[PDB]
Amino acid sequence: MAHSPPGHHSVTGRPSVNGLALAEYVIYRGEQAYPEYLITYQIMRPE
Amino acid sequence: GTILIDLSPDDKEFQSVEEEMQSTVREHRDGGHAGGIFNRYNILKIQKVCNKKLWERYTHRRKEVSEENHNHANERMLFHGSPFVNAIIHKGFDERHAYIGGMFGAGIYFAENSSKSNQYVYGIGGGTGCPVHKDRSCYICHRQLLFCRVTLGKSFLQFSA
Ligand SMILES: O=c1[nH]c(-c2ccc(N3CCCCC3)cc2)nc2ccccc12
Ligand SMILES: [Zn+2]
Repeated sequence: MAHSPPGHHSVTGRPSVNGLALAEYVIYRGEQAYPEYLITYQIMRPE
Repeated sequence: GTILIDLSPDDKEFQSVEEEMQSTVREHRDGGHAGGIFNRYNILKIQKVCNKKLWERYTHRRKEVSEENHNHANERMLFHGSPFVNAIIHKGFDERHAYIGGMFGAGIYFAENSSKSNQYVYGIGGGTGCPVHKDRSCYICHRQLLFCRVTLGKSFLQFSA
């Protein structure tokens, strides 16, 4: 893995074009996330 | 050391996780190429992931980050989709789970939009889709996402397309 930018612990990807998109985030240390919930699902075919 | 505890659909905890999953679906600029064509999910199961060693590893790092950032971990709940979700729940996140070719460099990626993480369930760009039907828009096969506690600390803001 790469390093976080100096003086930072993560990167936030802010959308600058698609007004409806929410943010995405990047961490560079596996210890900075805990997998709290496992969700099992299907995508649904639109009617 | 991981155990999985089923949540009842009557549990407020199940319901708040389902609502975050459903309410953060959006349309994608690929028209559904990577993740499939859908507006909502059929939630089949929500399990709590319990591993004391992995939790202590998380909270140890969280304290380090908080102490470097005026006692503020900047903790979020975020989605992660990956073909290696089974490995993650047993062994934790590490460099093997990084997206080397990601827009913000080789790190581990998380999304506010559940549908963004859904694009990665079968690999980068949806890979070749589900293992059984080779369909990135498969409506039959069971998919899995993680809803994760993530420490951001001081986060570098990247404005991007
Ligand atoms: O949930 C996400 N997963 C992934 C993701 C990307 C790549 C991978 N791998 C796992 C290790 C093998 C090579 C690629 C696993 C997960 N990328 C995202 C990018 C943006 C927003 C969300 C995600
Ligand atoms: Zn399938």
